[PDB]
Amino acid sequence: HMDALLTKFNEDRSLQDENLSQPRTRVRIVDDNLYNKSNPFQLCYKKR
Amino acid sequence: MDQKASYFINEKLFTEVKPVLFTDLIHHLKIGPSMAKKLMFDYYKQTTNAKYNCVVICCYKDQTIKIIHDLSNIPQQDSIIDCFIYAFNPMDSFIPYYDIIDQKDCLTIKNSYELKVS
Amino acid sequence: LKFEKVYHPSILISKKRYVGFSYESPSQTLPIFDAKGIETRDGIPAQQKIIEKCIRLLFQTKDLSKIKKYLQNEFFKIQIGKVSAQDFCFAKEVKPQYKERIPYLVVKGKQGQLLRERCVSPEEFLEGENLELDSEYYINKILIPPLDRLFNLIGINVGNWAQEIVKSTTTLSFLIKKLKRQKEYQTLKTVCRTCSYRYTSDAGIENDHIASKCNSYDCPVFYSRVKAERYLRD
Amino acid sequence: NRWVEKWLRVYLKCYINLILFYRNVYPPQSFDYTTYQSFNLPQFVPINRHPALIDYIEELILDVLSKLTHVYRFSICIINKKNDLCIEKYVLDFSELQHVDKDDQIITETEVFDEFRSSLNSLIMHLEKLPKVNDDTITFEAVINAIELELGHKLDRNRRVDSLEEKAEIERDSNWVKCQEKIKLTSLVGSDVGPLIIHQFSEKL
Amino acid sequence: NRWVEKWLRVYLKCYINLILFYRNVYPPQSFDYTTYQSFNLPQFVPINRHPALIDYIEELILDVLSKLTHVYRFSICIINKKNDLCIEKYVLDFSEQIITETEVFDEFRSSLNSLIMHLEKLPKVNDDTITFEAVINPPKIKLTSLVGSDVGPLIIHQFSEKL
Amino acid sequence: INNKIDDISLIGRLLICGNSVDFDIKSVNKDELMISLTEFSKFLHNILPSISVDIMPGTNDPSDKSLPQQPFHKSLFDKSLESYFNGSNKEILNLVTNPYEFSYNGVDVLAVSGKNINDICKYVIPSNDNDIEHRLDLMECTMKWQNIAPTAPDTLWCYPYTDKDPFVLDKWPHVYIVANQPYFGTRVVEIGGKNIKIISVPEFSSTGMIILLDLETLEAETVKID
Amino acid sequence: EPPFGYQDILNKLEDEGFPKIDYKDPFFSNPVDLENKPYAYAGKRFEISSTHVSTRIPVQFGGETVSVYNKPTFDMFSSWKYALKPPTYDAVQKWYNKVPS
Ligand code: SF4
Repeated sequence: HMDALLTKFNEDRSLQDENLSQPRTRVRIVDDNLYNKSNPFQLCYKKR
Repeated sequence: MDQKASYFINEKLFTEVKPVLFTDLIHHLKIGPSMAKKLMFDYYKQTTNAKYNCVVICCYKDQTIKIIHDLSNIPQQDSIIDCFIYAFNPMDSFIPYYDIIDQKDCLTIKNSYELKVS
Repeated sequence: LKFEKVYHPSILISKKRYVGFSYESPSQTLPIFDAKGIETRDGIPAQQKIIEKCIRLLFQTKDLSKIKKYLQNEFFKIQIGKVSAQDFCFAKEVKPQYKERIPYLVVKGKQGQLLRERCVSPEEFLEGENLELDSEYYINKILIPPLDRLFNLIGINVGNWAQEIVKSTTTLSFLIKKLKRQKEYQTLKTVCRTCSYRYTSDAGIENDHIASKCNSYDCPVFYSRVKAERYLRD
Repeated sequence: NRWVEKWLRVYLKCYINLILFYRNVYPPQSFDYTTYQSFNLPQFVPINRHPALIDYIEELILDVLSKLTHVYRFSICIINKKNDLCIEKYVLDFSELQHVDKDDQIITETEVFDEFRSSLNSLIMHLEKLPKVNDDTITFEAVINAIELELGHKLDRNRRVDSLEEKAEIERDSNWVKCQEKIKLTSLVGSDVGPLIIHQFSEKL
Repeated sequence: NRWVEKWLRVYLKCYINLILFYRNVYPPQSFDYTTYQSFNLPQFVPINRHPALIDYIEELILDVLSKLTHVYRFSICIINKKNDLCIEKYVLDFSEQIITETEVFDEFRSSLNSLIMHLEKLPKVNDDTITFEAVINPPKIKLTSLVGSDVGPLIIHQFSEKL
Repeated sequence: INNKIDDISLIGRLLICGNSVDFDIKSVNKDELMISLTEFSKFLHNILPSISVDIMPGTNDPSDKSLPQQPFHKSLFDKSLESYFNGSNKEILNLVTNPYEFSYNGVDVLAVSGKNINDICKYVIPSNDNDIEHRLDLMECTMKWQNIAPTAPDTLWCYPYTDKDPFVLDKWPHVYIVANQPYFGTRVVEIGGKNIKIISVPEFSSTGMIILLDLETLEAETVKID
Repeated sequence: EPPFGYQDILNKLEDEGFPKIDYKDPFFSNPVDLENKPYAYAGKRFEISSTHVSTRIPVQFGGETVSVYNKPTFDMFSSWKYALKPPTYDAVQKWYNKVPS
C-alpha cells in the first residue's frame, strides 16, 4: 500500500538523532506528597 | 544491508510461529523506533510469500491513535504523515503473549527516579 | 369420586403419609409436589427443605447418587460452616398463649463441651466452632428424618453417609475470601435496605443504620449478616 | 510428575477445544477467548463455557492422561453427520514424556509455555488456511493410536470394586473401544521443548 | 463356527434389541435400558424384557447361526407399509487358522458402537407404527455404511440403508 | 511509539486510578485472579523501566469497596516485580488509596476511582434529572460540598474516621481525578478559593480517551486510544 | 420370523405376571456409594441397582451371561475411539439460545 510509501517518504528520521544507548531522562519530578506526610485516607498500622 | 535482523525475525515467524509485536526487535538490535519502523518496512518491502500481512499503527495522530482494521479506508487520518509498522501476525488475531524482557540495555527513556536496590 | 391428581411414585410408611408428584391432567408437566398430612411438632425448616429437595430429586429422575452428593454437601454445610442459621430454631414451651418463639438456636455447638443443652443465643458474636459443630445430638436429629421417613423402605443408611463424612498466596487466599464475604455482606446490606425502604420515604443514606438494627428471630438473610459481622471483628 | 500432566491437560484442552472452535462444530457466539478454564492457559483460546461440554472435554483429557505410557499418539478425529469417513485427523504425540521417566528436572515454565504457545499458534495458522465451505454439519470424536494397550477387560472377571479412584479407572477402561484398525496430510509445527516432545501434525481426508 | 459363534450370537441378539429400541418397533418406554450391559460399553443396552420375545429372538439368532455355514446376505427390514427394500443389512459374509478371541470380542464393541452411532444419530418419522422382519437375500431411501470386521475372521460390511 | 518526539517530553509518572483488574467477585477463584494480576505485573514491570507508576485499587479490583480503602501490596506483582517495592520504598511505585493528594510542591490533585460518582450517576438515581454533560457536573457537586456521595461509605470495623480524615476530604485540590465514565469530559472551573479542572477519564472498554493532565499551564490533553 | 404383537406386548407382560410397564428402581449412578455392596439394606432385601456399567449384570443369553474369562492381549498398532456421544451442534446452539431466555 501507500502506507508503506509514507514510511519510504519519511527517511528524515533515520534514528530520530538520538544516541539510543543514551536514555534522555524526562521528568525532574518532585513528588513532595510521598514521604513527609501521613496520608489521611490510608489505613492505621495498629488497626492493620 | 541489515539482514542480521531479518533471519532472526525469520525463525520466530517460521520455525516457530509466535508473532513479534515490538519487543523482540528492540531485544535483538537495540535500534531506534524510527529505525525499527525502517526495519519492519524493509521486511515488508522484502516480503516473499507472507502467510498474512501485518496491520500498522499510524504516526499521524489528530488526537487519535488507532490500529488500522479498515485497511483500505483512512479512519479519520486523511492527511496522513506516516505509519509505524509492527505486529506482524500469522494468526487470525493480533494477540501476543506478554513477558518480561531485558530492559536495562533496551530502555529508550529511563526513569525520572532510577530504582535503587537499597 | 373425583380423580384428584395421582402420583407417579409414593412414599408409604404410615397413615396420612402421602408424598408423591400429584398432577391433575395429562397436559400439565412439572407435576405439583403434595405435602398434605405428612409425618415429615416444632418443624425446624431445614429438615423439611432437605426432605422436599431429596424427594424432588429421587422423584424427578429416580436416582440416588445425586441424593448422596446433596446430603454430603449438606453435611459439609454443617461441618465446614456455611450455615444459613435459620436451619435450627428450637423453642421450649417455657415463657393460646404466645410467650413463645423464644431465642434458642442450637446450631452453635459448644467450644469446651461445657454447657448442657444451652446453645441459646441466636446472635452470639464469637468465632467459628461456636456457630457450627459436627458431633452432637442435632446431627442425630438431622440424620433421623431422612432415614425414618424415606430411607427405611429403600434400606440405604444415611447414617453410614454421616459416618463416612464425619472423619473425612495464602494471604492472597485470605484476602480474596475477605472480598468474597465482603461482596456477600454488601449484597445482604443491599437486600436489607431494600427491605427497610418501607419505613423511609425515599432516603437512602440513613438506610444503613436501620438495616443494621433490624432484628427478626426469623428472616432468611438476617442470620447470614449476623455471622458476616461476626467475621469482621477478626 | 504432578505439574507435567497439568501442562499436558492444559495443552490438550487448548488443542481439543480449538479444533472444536475452528471446525464450527459448536456455534462461534458461544465461544469467547479466555485464559481460565480451571487452570492457566498459554494463549487466549476460544472456549465455549457450556458446562456439560467442558465436563466432557476435561473428562476425555483425564481419560487420556490416565494411561500416559500406552499412548504414543493422541489424536482428534473429524466425522461428518453425512458419513463416518474421516474429514481431518489432527495428530498429537505423547512421545519421550517426562512423566514415564518421572524426572524432576526440568520445570522451565516459561520455556514450555513458549513452545506450547508456538504449537497453538501453528494450529491457529493451519486451521484458518483451509477454507470455510459447508461450515455446519461437522462433528467430533476421539482416536488414540497407542503402542501397547488393552484395558477394556477390567470391567470383567467378577471384580469387586470399593474405591472412587478405581471407579474412575473402570470408567476409563469402559469409555474406550478399539476400532477396526491417507488421502492428504499437511504439516504442523510441533513443540520441541526437552521433556515434552509433542510432534504434532495434521491429516486431510 | 470356530469360537466366533458365541460372541456373534450375542452380537446379533443385542443388535436386534438395539434396533427394537432405537427405531421403536415396540413402545420405547416398554424396555429396560438400565440393568443390562452387552459388552464393556458405557451406553444403555435396551433389551425387551419380554421372556417369550427374548426366547423368540433367541431361537431366531440361534437358528440363523445354525445355518451360518451356508448363510446368505443378512438384513432386517422394518415394515408397516410398502417399502420393499432392506433397511439394515448387517451382511454376514462367511470367511473360510487364526486364534482371535479377545480381539474379536473387542471388535464387536466397535461394530455395536457404529450401530449406536447410526442409532442416536437417526431422525424420527413416526412413533410405534412399524414392525421389523428379519430377511436374508418413508418417502425416499438413503445409503449409509458402517464399520467393517477386518480384525474378525468373518468380515461384516454392516450397511444400513435407512428409509 | 513516537509523536517525534514530544509525547515523551509531556509524559510524566504513570497514574492508574482504580480498576487495575476487572473481575466479578462471585465468579472468581485463586488462579484466575493471579493470571490477570501477573499479566498486570507483566505490564507494570514492562513500563516501570520506562515510566514510574503510582497505583491505586478500589472499585472492582481487590479492595475494601470503600473510599478509604487499604491498597493491596505484594499481590499485584510477580516475584520478578515483587522485590522492587522492597528495594525502592515509594519512589518508582507505591500503593496509594482511592483518594490521594498528589502534591507537586503545592500542585495538589485528588484521585477518585469513579465508583463514588458512578453509583450516583447510574445506579441510585431516580431524580434530579432535567449523558456526559450531566454526569460531568455530579462530581463538580461532589467536589463543591466535599460530602457523602456513595451508599456504603467508610466501611471499616476499626477506626473508620477519627475526626481527621473524611473520605471526600476538606483540603481542596487543584484537579480532581474521577474515572470510568462513558465519554470524555474535561472542563476547568474557577471558584473563590482556587481553580479546579474537571477530569472524567473514561472506562477503557468505552474507547479509552486517555489523558494528559496538568503542570505546565494547567492544561489537559486526551488522546483516542481507539 | 413371525413376530409377537403390536401394542398388546404390554398386556402380555401383564399376562405372565410381570409389570405391564416397568417403573425403575431408583439407582446409584456412582458405584462408590451403596457402601460398595448391594447386601447393605434393611431387615428385608431391597437389592438397589446401579445404572453404571461396573454394576450391571450382562444380557443373559438364554440361561447364561457370558464374558471372555480370559487374558486380554496387547496389540501393537491399534486405534481406540471414544464411545460417549458428544454434545451436538444443536445442544450448544439451543443452550446459547436459552441464555437470552
Ligand atoms: S434482615 Fe431485616 S431489613 Fe434485611 S431483608 Fe431481612 S427483614 Fe428486611
